[PDB]
Amino acid sequence: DFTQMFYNQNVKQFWLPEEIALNGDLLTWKYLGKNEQDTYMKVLAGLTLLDTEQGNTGMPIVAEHVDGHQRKAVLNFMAMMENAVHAKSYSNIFMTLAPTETINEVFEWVKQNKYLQKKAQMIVGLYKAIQKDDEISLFKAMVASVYLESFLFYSGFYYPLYFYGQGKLMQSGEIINLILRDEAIHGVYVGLLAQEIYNKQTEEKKAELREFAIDLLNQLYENELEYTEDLYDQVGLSHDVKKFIRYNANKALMNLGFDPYFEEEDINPIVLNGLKATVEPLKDDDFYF
Amino acid sequence: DFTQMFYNQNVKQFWLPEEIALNGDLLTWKYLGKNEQDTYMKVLAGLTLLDTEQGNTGMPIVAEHVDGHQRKAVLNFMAMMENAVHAKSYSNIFMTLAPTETINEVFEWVKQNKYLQKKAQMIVGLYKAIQKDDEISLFKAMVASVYLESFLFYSGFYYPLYFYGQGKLMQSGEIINLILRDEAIHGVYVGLLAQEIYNKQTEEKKAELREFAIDLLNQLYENELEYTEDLYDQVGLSHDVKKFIRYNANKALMNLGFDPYFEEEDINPIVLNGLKATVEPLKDDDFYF
Amino acid sequence: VPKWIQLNNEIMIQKDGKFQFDKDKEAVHSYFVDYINQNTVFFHNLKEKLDYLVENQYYEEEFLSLYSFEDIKEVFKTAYAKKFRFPSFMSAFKFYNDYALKTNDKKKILERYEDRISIVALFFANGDTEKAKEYVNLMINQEYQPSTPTFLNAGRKRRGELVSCFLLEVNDSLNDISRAIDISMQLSKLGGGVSLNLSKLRAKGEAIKDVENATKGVVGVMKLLDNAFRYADQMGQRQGSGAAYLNIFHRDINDFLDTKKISADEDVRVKTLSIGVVIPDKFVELAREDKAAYVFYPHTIYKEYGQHMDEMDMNEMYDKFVDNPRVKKEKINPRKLLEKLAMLRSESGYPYIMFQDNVNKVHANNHISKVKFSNLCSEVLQASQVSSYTDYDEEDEIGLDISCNLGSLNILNVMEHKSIEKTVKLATDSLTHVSETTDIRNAPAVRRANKAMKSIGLGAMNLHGYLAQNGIAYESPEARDFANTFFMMVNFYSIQRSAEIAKEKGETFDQYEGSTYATGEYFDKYVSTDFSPKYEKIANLFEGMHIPTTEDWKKLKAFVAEHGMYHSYRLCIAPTGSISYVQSSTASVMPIMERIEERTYGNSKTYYPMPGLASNNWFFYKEAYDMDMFKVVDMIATIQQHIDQGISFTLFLKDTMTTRDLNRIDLYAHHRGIKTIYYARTK
Amino acid sequence: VPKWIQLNNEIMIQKDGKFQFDKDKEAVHSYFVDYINQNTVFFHNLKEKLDYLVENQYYEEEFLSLYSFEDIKEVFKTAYAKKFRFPSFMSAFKFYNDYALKTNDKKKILERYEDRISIVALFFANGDTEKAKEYVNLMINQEYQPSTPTFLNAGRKRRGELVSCFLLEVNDSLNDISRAIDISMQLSKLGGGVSLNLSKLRAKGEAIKDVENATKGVVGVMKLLDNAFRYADQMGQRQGSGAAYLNIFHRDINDFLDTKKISADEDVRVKTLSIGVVIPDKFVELAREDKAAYVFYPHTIYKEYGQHMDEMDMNEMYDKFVDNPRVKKEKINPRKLLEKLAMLRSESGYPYIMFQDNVNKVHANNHISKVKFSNLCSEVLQASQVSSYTDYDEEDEIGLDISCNLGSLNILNVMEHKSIEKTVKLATDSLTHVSETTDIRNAPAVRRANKAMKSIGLGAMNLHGYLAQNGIAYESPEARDFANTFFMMVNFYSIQRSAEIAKEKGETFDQYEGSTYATGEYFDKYVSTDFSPKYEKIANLFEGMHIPTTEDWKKLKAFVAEHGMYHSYRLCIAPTGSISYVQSSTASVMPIMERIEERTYGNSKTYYPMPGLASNNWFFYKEAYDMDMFKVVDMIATIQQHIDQGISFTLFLKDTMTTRDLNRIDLYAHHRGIKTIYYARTK
Ligand SMILES: Nc1ncnc2c1ncn2[C@@H]1O[C@H](COP(=O)(O)OP(=O)(O)OP(=O)(O)O)[C@@H](O)[C@H]1O
Ligand SMILES: Nc1ncnc2c1ncn2[C@@H]1O[C@H](COP(=O)(O)OP(=O)(O)OP(=O)(O)O)[C@@H](O)[C@H]1O
Ligand SMILES: Cc1cn([C@H]2C[C@H](O)[C@@H](COP(=O)(O)OP(=O)(O)OP(=O)(O)O)O2)c(=O)[nH]c1=O
Ligand SMILES: [Mg+2]
Ligand SMILES: [Mg+2]
Ligand SMILES: [Mn+2]
Ligand SMILES: [Mn+2]
Ligand SMILES: [Mn+2]
Ligand SMILES: [Mn+2]
Repeated sequence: DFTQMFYNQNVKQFWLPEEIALNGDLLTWKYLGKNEQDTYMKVLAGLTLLDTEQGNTGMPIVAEHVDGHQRKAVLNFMAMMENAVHAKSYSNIFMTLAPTETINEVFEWVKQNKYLQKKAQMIVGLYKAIQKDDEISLFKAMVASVYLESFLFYSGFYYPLYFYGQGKLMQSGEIINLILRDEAIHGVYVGLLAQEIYNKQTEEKKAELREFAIDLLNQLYENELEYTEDLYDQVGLSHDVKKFIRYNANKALMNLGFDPYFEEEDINPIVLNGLKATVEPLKDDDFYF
Repeated sequence: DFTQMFYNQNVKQFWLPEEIALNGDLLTWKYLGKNEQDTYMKVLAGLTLLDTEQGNTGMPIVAEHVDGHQRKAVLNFMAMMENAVHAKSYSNIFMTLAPTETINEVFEWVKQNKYLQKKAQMIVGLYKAIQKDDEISLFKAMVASVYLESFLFYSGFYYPLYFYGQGKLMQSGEIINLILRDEAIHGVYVGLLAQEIYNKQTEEKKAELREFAIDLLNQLYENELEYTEDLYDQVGLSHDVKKFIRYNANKALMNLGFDPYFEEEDINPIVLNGLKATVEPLKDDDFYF
Repeated sequence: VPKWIQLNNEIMIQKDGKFQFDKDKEAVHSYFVDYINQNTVFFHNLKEKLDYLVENQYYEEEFLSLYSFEDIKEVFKTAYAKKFRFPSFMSAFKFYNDYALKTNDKKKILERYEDRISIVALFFANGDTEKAKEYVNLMINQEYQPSTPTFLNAGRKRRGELVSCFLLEVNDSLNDISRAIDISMQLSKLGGGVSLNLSKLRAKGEAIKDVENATKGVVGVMKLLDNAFRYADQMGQRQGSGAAYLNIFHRDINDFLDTKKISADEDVRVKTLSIGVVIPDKFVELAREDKAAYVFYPHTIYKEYGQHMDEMDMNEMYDKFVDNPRVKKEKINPRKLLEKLAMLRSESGYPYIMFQDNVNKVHANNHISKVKFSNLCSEVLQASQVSSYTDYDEEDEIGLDISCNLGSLNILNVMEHKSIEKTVKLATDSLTHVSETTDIRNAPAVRRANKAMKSIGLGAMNLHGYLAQNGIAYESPEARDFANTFFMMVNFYSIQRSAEIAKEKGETFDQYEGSTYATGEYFDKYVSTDFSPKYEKIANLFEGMHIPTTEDWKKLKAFVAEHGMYHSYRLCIAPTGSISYVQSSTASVMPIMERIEERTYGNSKTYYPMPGLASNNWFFYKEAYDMDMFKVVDMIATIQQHIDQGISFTLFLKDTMTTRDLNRIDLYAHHRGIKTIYYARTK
Repeated sequence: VPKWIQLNNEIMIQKDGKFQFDKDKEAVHSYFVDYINQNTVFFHNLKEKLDYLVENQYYEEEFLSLYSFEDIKEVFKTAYAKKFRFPSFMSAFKFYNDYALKTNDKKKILERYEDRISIVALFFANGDTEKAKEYVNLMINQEYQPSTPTFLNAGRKRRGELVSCFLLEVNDSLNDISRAIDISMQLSKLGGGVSLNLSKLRAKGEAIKDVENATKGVVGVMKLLDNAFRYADQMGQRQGSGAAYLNIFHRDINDFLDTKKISADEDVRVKTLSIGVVIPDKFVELAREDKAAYVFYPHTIYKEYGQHMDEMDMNEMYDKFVDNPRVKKEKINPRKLLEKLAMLRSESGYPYIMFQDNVNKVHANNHISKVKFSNLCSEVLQASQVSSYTDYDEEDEIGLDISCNLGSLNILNVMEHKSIEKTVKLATDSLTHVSETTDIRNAPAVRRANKAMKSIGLGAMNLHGYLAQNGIAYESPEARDFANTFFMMVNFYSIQRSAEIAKEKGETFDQYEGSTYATGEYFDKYVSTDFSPKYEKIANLFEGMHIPTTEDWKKLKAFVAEHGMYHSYRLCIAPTGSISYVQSSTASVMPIMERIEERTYGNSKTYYPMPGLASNNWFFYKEAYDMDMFKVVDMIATIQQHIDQGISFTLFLKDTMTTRDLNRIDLYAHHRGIKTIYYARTK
């Protein structure tokens, strides 16, 4: 009921890194404090590292196990955006703002970081556990994918959106907004594929899959809180970032056809500003009465 | 030395079938004989099948086994083109020119056609035989992919080109030329990757790989002859198409770094005749001269 | 949720296994004691109300100036003396949401039902206090209901046009096509539904001055008209609705139909323009005999014969077209075309089907022109002459573009009051007034046809309501007998009123002398056949009323011969979609779609039971989809034999039945004399 | 593959590291030895040829009847005495595929180049055999080239109009919108490109008869116009081409621009309707100072002031509009709007940019009207008055709709013959004749403005070809010096011919007395600034020709004061798409896009080197994309200072440059006095 519509929306959102000139960001970058520059670098590396997993494994593995030519095509298109567009865009932002040696060090740090690794490996673990012709394991991986696309990225997206909403780092913020817009539709689409599997299950199996999804969400959420304090306490933003994580967790759940887990909260206004009847032949004698 | 330039070429060649309005072909299509329309539909259906498998299976699987994020980005982009752009374009052509029943019948015809099933069996079999960290199985699949890109498509491409060359079906022909332009660069790129693996081998191993490549080519060739006769005898063109596929077989071998195998022949001259921007904000100094 | 909303939803909460219909009444009370009376604007007396409505550009002062204020007060007092009460919540809701006059900001209610009826009656009477009181008594008793344009807009300054439907003939020229687009936009701006006959336009692949394969066919004009109707959408309030009619013998008939296929490309698909197909008896004969038919290129026929293809009889000229080498034609399978029509109607309810020979075998004005197409609701069937819109600085030859004023008799209220004659005559007078005060300054053919034809449409509503509330099954022969007698009475009194108006004004409609009314042929079946009820129950239903006999019809025929007829067309049965709610009546002469209809308004849901639905008449209110469409066709043909124009006949189909069943229903309708078929609504 | 096509493709084959340009000449011979002569219909004598062409409805009898057969034969002999030979294969191919008269079956050639030139000359002279011979010598020397409509259709019975640039003013009414759609259809039927001004139309969300949020804006009108242009496509020969111009202070300007975005929906995007934006100096000042601008609702301004927003000077009216509470406006960022314009031009080359104050600070007929918009090619800049098309049977107020007459001087051929004066005067006479013989019966304002204004457009082409064949870089100051001198002489002789025609006929253009020609202001810069070449090379180029001095300009000013001027407008530089091939010339005054262009016709590939391209002048034939756009702007402004109308100025951008560079080029064009910017072609 939905793949051709998503095909259309995906292909009409096509874009390339070269379209946004990045050099003019240096005019606001130079005015940020060390903690602001440090947080931005770390957040950016976090997003880059997670998105690489999605391009190399997450999207291609789901495309491999999903049946249907049109679904495979949409999924291929999404994988292309991760590897050919998003990955180049993140690299471009980095190369503009930091010298080569600084980029290498930030990636070394974020690669060793406990909270980034915990979530990255949890997601990758579920992708590696998909078994041929087993729709339960596929569903679990789709849940992981939706959580990455619609939830885990957002502790990171917060900061570029926060600057973007203030008139700072506008070129890289525009790029991030385009990336985020792609991840949103990726999350919704994979969510619909997961609901299709979920709806084929018994009531007991459904309850079991719901428990899986909520348990996974809880593990990721508790690690996100730690990840958040680790990055954002030094710039005083953690309280507001936490509200943004919960709001996006609720969107991820809704993508999977589940009820919101967290109470509704208002979001930081600066970040908001950034954001056929049967054919039967006539048999004759139907003309006579 | 080459991936970056292929990346740039692939992304700059990006297109969608909807860019080309097809209603202009309606009259030249109406005017073709029943034999001509039948061959044309079947030819494009055979192409659709090849692109379906190249997009679903061939390109993603090669992407999985090839090392390097940039090489993977090129292969992922090529995969997307196969199933999200190329395979879909044929349906755009079908939906314009043909009634639903004729479309349904031709897709049923691909499923039961023995030559089309044989060529798919052979090519996809080699893709699915790739073993992780086994460069020889990967080479064999890359040879198969080059043969699909640079040889097997051409029994199909002949007919749209033959019409384009006579000023007939020129909108459909424009789509086909764009597809052909893509496959030419896809065949070169995969050819270069295959040569990388071949060049790592002992002379004895190389001799075996040439045997594999030539045996496979001959087996595919013999099947393609029967396929060509089956499609083209009713339009009187089988001998001409055969010359064309031999010509392109030599190009496939050359893409693999091998000498031409068939002698040169005169190709129908009609067929030969068938062949966002980056944004910066405005500074206050740009308003004064 | 509002209290009246809860009371209305309490209907479906069954008590002792029965629906709580009486709760509906309670809802209306709530709807008035909590919303309407609080949201109404009250004045010290009627003088202040009228002055406020006049100076604030709510009312036209001209029609009110024809009466002294004492007469207007007497008319309003007559309206309020009936103490009219809405028996259902949905009736009052529909009136006060769609027809009651509100303020500029739409925060308060300025017009009650009695106020609206009084204003409409005063507009109708044109200075006659007694006539205004007669109209007030006719409308407050709900015996007669003016159409939605007339009822909503009469006497209003910010009003549109009182004419509901307009029919345009499009000549085969770029000037005529552009003029048709302009007139369609102008009439959609006025709020009326516009129907255009595209049968004169030459097909795709025809020559425009010796360069061949140049025309875009009727599909390009269809796209132009679709964009014109999209642009002119009643200032964004109601979506612009247009209809295109094409003869089935037009070469573009397939492409025409392909505009409504759900798989059609965007360059062909048309979505805001309804499509209708005009089928002569020749096409049905060819399909019946399974002989391959020929669709024709109109321009070649016009070049060879000097007349348009739809301007002459296909039953006598089809063989000449086929045997003529200078006429271009394409081979088609008429049975395949019929199956395509059935499939299209199953998928989307289109096209409208107009059986041209069924229309023209009883058409009284064939001398003026044959009926070549219908309106947007496929019930207006009148003679039209195409206009020759020439170049700028050149005089245009203005033809006749059909336009009639709609008004419906409430059958239950008319027969309860035993006032068929009085209601019919007063409705005819009101429709004549609406025609006389209609002057459209941007549609010249429409204006000329309104002035000359003087055509009106007097419909009927609550046929199924009356039959079910009187214990008569809609499919029963007794129901058809009642329809025969009632509509013969309606036709008799409409003809009598038309002749009386012609006598009192000394003028008939243009070219009346060549009509079958003047020659007496129209009255043939009325002077030889008796239409009195054949069943005792129906005769008892008609007690207290003088049913015209053959002698009365002979006297009426002599009266018409002596004095003529003022109206070329008098009776047309419109669908009567939303105004049937206010009258507490079933829509038109069609059977009810459902006994209780659930409609969503705002964030709330409401249930409207059919008028008079109860336990004792639950099964007499049989749903249309459960009914045999052949017996509904029989009913519609029985009514149609007494209606000079057509009837908006919607087919009600089940999902189980095939396109062959739809084709059989269409062919039985053609066999039984059905003039037009409106919709194929599938459950 | 034909022999001539092989000889043409042999150009790219490099011998001794050089392109075989001379082989192209051989191709021409083959194209005439193998194809043209074989498929050319020959007659025993010219009398038989003329009789066959007239009788078979190829030619018109009227223009040939003005001469005796001896005079026609003498004109044809004068045409054939030149022994003209096409220097390149593409010239002959383009002529014999696009302009040469062919039989109805399109397999034989009835007209050679000399035959077509003789027929056009006989049509131009209107009965004067000596004037016809002068025209024949002008066109066979290829000094002057009538536009594609004039060159193709002159003297042909089966023809469109000789004018193909039409500018329409659309008033803010449904009647005016429908009339604009009709006129656009009629003019596209004639084969003309139609430009419509939509600035007077009220924006989306405006009131219609005091009902709020009712107007669909200019985007619905654009959809209607796009459908009309798709329908009217020259009898299915060429795609219907139309342009819509909107002022940048119109509120719909974003939605207007949104019609060209790729992401736009099907109900928003118009595909066959070009768009242009009119940018007053006020918008540029607001963007320069970064002050937030306001886009105004036109109907509120019209209600408050009684005049349309585009009819008054926004420089003095903007503050009053902003400070007026009764004028409704929306806040915008002018720099963001400029960036959006640059981005849209990068994506699709749209919109065209009209710098209103740059046009109107040198406009000679501001008393009649200020230039509010341009044509489909963005080079026609004339005063226009909107028409008030009322309802039916009501007299319309006919205004002025622009339709100028195109014709291009070949700068290389004109200057090598030292015949600037004679060529300019003869071209002016031919353009006057074609304007006088144009009679459009479906466009009242176009016809009225053609009769009154008598405006013609005399363009130039082969500027880059002439400069490159003379060892002058297009971006060099010497090239701008030559352009200044040459176009000042062109303006001088055009004004002299216009004044001579006014003196001979005793009449000027309507409202000439208020023009700057009558007051002598137009000649101010000509009576004070000497435009003689400042470089010795350019002076030697102009050797043998009298260069008008300040005294000559004073004498011309006195002559215009005494006798008036016949043409309201004389000079406009059109793109000259396909006629540049036949004339073996570079297109317009634009620099060449490619040195050798590769084209695909039917089967074949073909190669067209730029005229006169060789190894010696390969460097001087610099491609437009490699050039500095600031120096191209400087050259176009240098030419524009001597052109009363605009110049079709296409920007040539590389894929590397961003929207900031495009905006900088646009702002430098505005600073340098560029009137219009046509296209942003990205390599
Ligand atoms: N069903 C209804 N239809 C129309 N108006 C109604 C309806 N119910 C209530 N009203 C209006 O609301 C008022 C409320 O009065 P209600 O009907 O309860 O009886 P009442 O106060 O005894 O007087 P009366 O019935 O004589 O008007 C009515 O006078 C009438 O104006
Ligand atoms: N380059 C060309 N451009 C135009 N017409 C050409 C050209 N080349 C040949 N022709 C046509 O073919 C004819 C043959 O020309 P050719 O070069 O053979 O010698 P010629 O002396 O010009 O011949 P002729 O006796 O026809 O004048 C020309 O007269 C002319 O009609
Ligand atoms: C101008 C035009 C006409 N038509 C079709 C629609 C009209 O019904 C039909 C008649 O156009 P006309 O306006 O009658 O053209 P014409 O009078 O110049 O040609 P003729 O003498 O043959 O009548 O042509 C198109 O389809 N596309 C067009 O662009
Ligand atoms: Mg005509
Ligand atoms: Mg108005
Ligand atoms: Mn991504
Ligand atoms: Mn993603
Ligand atoms: Mn492919
Ligand atoms: Mn490929």
